[PDB]
Amino acid sequence: SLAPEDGSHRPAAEPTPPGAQPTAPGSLKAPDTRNEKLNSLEDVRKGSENYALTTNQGVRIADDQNSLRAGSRGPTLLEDFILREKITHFDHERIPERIVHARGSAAHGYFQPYKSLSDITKADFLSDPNKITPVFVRFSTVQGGAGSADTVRDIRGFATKFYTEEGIFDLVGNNTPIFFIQDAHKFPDFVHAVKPEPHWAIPQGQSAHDTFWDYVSLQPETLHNVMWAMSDRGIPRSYRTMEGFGCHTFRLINAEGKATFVRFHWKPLAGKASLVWDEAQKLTGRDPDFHRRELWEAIEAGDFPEYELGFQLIPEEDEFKFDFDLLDPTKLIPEELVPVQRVGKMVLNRNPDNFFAENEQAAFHPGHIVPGLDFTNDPLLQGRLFSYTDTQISRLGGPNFHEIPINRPTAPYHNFQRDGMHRMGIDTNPANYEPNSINDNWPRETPPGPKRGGFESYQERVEGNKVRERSPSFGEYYSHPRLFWLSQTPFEQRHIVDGFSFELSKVVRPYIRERVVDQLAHIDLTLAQAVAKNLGIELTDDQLNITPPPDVNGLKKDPSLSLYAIPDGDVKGRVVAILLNDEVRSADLLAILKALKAKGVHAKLLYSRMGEVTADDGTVLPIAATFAGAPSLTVDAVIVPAGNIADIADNGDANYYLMEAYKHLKPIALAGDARKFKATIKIADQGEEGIVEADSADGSFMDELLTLMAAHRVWSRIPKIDKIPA
Amino acid sequence: SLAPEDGSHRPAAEPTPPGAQPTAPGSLKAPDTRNEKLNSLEDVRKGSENYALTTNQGVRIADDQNSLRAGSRGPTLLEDFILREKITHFDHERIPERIVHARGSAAHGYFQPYKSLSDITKADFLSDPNKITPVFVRFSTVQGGAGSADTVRDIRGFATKFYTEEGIFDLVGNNTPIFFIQDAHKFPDFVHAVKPEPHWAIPQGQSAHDTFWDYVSLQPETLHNVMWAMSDRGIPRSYRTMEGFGCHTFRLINAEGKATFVRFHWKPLAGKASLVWDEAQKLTGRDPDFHRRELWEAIEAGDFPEYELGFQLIPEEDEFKFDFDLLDPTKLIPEELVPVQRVGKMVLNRNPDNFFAENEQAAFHPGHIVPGLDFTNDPLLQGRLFSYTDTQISRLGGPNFHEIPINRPTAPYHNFQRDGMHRMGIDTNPANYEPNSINDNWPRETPPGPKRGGFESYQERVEGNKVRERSPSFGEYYSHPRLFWLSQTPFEQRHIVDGFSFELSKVVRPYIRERVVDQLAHIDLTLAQAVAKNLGIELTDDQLNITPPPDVNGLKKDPSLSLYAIPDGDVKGRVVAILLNDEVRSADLLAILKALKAKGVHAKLLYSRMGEVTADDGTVLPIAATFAGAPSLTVDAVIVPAGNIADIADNGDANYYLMEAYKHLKPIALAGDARKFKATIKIADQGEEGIVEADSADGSFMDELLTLMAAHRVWSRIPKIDKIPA
Ligand code: HDE
Ligand code: HDD
Ligand SMILES: [S]
Ligand SMILES: [S]
Repeated sequence: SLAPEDGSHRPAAEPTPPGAQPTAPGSLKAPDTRNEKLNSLEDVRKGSENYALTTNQGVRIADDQNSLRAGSRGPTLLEDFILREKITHFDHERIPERIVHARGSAAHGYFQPYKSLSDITKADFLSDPNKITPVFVRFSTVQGGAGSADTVRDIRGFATKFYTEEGIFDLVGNNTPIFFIQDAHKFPDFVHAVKPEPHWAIPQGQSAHDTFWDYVSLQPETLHNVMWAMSDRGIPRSYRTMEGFGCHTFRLINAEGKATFVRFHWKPLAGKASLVWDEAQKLTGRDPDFHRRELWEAIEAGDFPEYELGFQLIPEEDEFKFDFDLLDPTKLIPEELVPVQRVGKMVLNRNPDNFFAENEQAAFHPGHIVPGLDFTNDPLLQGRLFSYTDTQISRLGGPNFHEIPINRPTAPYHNFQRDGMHRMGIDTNPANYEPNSINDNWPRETPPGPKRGGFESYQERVEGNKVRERSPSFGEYYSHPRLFWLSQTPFEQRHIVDGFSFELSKVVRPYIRERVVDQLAHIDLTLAQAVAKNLGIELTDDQLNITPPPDVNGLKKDPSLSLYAIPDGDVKGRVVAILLNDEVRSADLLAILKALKAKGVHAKLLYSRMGEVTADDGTVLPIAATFAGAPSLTVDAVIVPAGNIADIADNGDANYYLMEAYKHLKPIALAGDARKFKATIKIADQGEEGIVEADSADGSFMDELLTLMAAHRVWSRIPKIDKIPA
Repeated sequence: SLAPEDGSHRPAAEPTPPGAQPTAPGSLKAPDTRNEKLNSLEDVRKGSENYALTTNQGVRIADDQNSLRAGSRGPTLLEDFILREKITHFDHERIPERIVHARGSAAHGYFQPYKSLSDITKADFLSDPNKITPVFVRFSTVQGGAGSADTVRDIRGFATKFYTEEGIFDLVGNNTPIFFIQDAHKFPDFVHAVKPEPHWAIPQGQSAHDTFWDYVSLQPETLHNVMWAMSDRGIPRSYRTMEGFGCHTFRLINAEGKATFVRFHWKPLAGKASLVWDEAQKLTGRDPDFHRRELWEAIEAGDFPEYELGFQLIPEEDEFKFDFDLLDPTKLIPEELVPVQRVGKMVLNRNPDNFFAENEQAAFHPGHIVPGLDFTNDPLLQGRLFSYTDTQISRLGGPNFHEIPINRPTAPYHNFQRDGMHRMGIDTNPANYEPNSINDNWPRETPPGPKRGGFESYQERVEGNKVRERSPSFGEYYSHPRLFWLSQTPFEQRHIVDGFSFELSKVVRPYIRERVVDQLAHIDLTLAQAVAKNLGIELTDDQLNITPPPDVNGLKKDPSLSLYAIPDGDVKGRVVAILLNDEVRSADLLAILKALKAKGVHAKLLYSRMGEVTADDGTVLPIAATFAGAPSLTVDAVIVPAGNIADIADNGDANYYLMEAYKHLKPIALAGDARKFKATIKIADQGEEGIVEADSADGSFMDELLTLMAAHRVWSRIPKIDKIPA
């Protein structure tokens, strides 16, 4: 017995806030959280307590600390099969990572529609508000490896596996509504351009390098999704606080056979929120697992990630009524033109047990649709349909990847396919072909119908010659970039300018920088000039006179394109650093902690060492982490209570904590003599917006602080930080 | 879509300083640099200029921008074989990464011995000072994935493939002289404990988590290599500035059959140098590719990484003469007891062409020895011999991995092995077995002998029973940790204390921290007290009374264990940041660059935007990067020349740049009015050791700066950095 006698090795099986307990496998942390999929995995879950240590063949091991050798200092013997089985399994642990979205964090949960959508789709999962569909969702970056950092600037993946009663449906989306390229044939060119360059395999998790911006400069179709990636969209605060999109027009098909064009949306019920660049980049160093960690701990805390599924619906007759092509995945559909209809709610409420088995091996693919859904001729979507089945053959070792437990349907599956590597199912059918008489032709085809029918494609009219040709309707590249630009707040525009500037600064060949600046001048002159000024480049008279592209169907902005123009803040699940001193005013801390708790805001108590400190009244205060151990990057706001401030007034890390939080536009609250830190961050005596200060933490001090957190960051501070040495 | 007329897309094929040109594949950068191995790869190097784009089948492609579809807005057709090949190759690009050392950076070079070693070994590559052996070296971290960051705290790998005339020899070593564990059977337990924890796959690139410290607290044999990891050895400045070691006792065998025990060493000719932790950690976010990049740019610049191979030699009769067991890989052999004998020099002078094909697919394995070398019964080495061949079967796809070009011997290979996946060699031999008469028994066995003989194992006597039992002589765990601790300088010791304190503070279960502090009390009470204090732990009376372990054969310390105790600085290849203003004093910059050039020290010119600035005399100065884009983390020292200092005096980034450099102990030099920045880092008028200052940058000023750089960091400044908020 190596566990501590007090049982402190084992986390409580109850919701607990981030940092309060060690983290654990989902089925141990929350054994009573269940759904049909999670229950169906029971046949393969393997425990441990009270069991003997064995080989994989079931043979009990006596000494798992030594190899068999001739003499205790002699050579290891080949007959040591215990050693070789153990080292063999280790030697073969790794499987190929995903070609893109290799870095990803996943969780189990459930989806339910608000009402039956039978008038527009026969999809069973959307037929009944009392129908609950288990889901497994993986969120991801795009460029970096499985061991790359979370808070890079990149697009994010948002993939949802719906285990429906009529088959698996995978909605394989991203956190922006468009993609960089129009035709799947170019996907290896684009991906190779953004990925580490092939001579030296640099840079990881970054588009800030020559080949990416070379490609963009030569391929103006890319500029729309580039605008999104250069915006704070590219650096989300949390997977809980980004939007999701299904990227293409698909179709819904109802029982009567009518097709409706649809684009899919996920609205984050925790609101939209992003980091700022210096913070996100520094955070890849201080905690490269910050989003994986945050997702896991939100679920352990009961702050379940929730998202509302929404559809933009376009009648077949209106296919051609927009300035842009509905099939062009570089174009978005503005919500001012086509609103998002709410459809239902997804809640992610349990972590996996084993990350490799459930996360790394999960396979999502947008061809996995069900009756009630269908594709369109979007030529990026079209090529995706080939890729996501093909790539599993090496990634997951063969064509039986649907038998890997996470991937299995909960719906019945029966057919005449046989064999392949790793075959698990033992087929008893006398027949392995159809038509057959020897098993009365079972399993049998099923006519399409209103429910439980076989899949039949919508009979879309095709007409044209066999051509490798881009549609002329796809040949417009600047108006959507411009619509996005004009829809952002002035601070968001500034962050976009700074994103392009920083990235182009890492492009070693200056002519590539110049060429990208020329493209910017085709989108918006102000944008182009500000990026130019940062790069020491002067626009030509010609560039200064490029006429801007047309409005999009008469729109000069659409505020739904902004993260922040329409407030949607939610403080629950956010976190506040509390900077302790060795004699804290206990009445301040009582008022602070209870106000945070009442709003579901977490706290972490920090100090200059671990262990404990004692408050003015003798309360013992446990310390979560040191100032350097848990940097302001990791929190949403900072509170300093009154007390013996002289203890930390000259601590460089304490001061730097405030300067860093200040620079990144985070709310900061100072009570009593903690106001002496005003000098550190240069705050006027009479105060400033975004700094909460009072004689004590009572009265309106916590409300004012929470009000600031609800608006996420203090954008008004931007001109003040410019000159801060931090 | 083409190259600029001015040819600026293409790097000069001549040595150039870091940042002066885009980096490039080795064979294009340095086409005249050759060795026998580099030439033998010419069969598979593929160019590109003037060639038509084709499928893999050699069919020319007319339109690589589009999928074949029925109409230009129609569905993609299954007959588009050009799309499917392209997409299929892309879908299957990734192979499994290495179970450990997945993150690594490699280059080509050559080795030659200083003198014939035929008195001690018949190994052909050590037989003649004029026989040059091509090498391919890969440097690595251990825990993180192939997309994890370089400047983590971790052991580093240092693996060298020697392409000798008598076969491949791989010396597969690390940058510390021991390992954490004694028996290979435990390798998967230790590696699982240090790797990201299985439920949530956190943390990447870090031992700072509960399972690693749990295993260490329970397995005191690990404490020696833990001490090394917690010291600054865990965070090297560069692969060029760390030591390498072979980890085990091997044997040299001479022509007469005499066995000598040997331990291998690599001495960095650029000297020993490491980062400090705050710098290392922050640099994983600012440039997760820093070591990869620095290695590549050093080779492009002509600062070729050079290492001296060295042997510790122990005669056979001396096997039992120390107070530790020679075969125990948790024990080092102190150089005070057994000196390193210099054996020869290795020079890395060319980068690869394609990182995947040459670096990622390279296979190194310490069982790849040649006649003149042999093994010992080290029980860690014994089990490694199984693993490095086994793991290739999944990683490199089968038993023909030696036919992957980078892995091929330059020596002849012929044998009776046939088939396997992706078999390249087409054997014409009528026989595939021996003995055979049908091919007169060729290829034939070769008796052993002085040179060009067949491999025969040294006939070591084996006497003992078949046991799984650790040798009693291995059961001592504290004396080597202690010898290491006592050999460090006071600042090195502080950094070790801080490493343990930082790491344990991230262990969530407090009993684990306590158990580790109890282990530390068995090594040294001062160390144990200093860590305890940071964790808020008080040692018990019993802990205070633990008898320190014995000296190691009479040694109180061995200065060769310290990175810094004996000066060995080499500034060539180091880099300085020069912070520009909009009217640089050209006379200062002239003297600065001239002095740096004389010692082979590089410069990067930084400013608040990109583009150019013009000096006082009209000289146009291109800007390498902004203050934010290339932070003081990435350089060895900072110089601020005179001129229009008002331009940058109030720039927050310029000020921070000096605060960060100062905090990280780097030399700083300030000329003329740049002395105004003294106020940001609180230097008194009198000056301070480590800050160079004068009216202008002259002979004296640059000599002083260069002397400081030869000492790497300004350790005396440590007392003054607590206070700086940076
Ligand atoms: C709409 C959201 C989106 C878009 C437009 C694309 N990806 Fe994705 N992708 C693969 C291929 C592929 C192609 C051929 C295209 C356009 C032609 C896209 N992508 C764009 C893949 C290589 O087959 C992929 C890698 C492993 C795998 O199973 O499939 C793949 C991954 C991927 C994910 C991750 C799913 C997961 O396992 O977590 C996501 C969210 C996307 N793509 C979205 C996506
Ligand atoms: C019995 C298991 C085992 C043990 C005990 C060790 N190794 Fe190992 N090592 C492996 C099993 C392994 C491996 C699993 O076989 C790897 C990764 C896959 C590879 O080809 O080999 C590897 C890779 C690997 C590499 C990377 C080579 C490259 O660049 O490709 C290095 C430098 C080392 N090891 C160094 C060491 C040192 C200094 C050890 C202490 C003596 C050591 N290994 C013990
Ligand atoms: S998309
Ligand atoms: S080792």
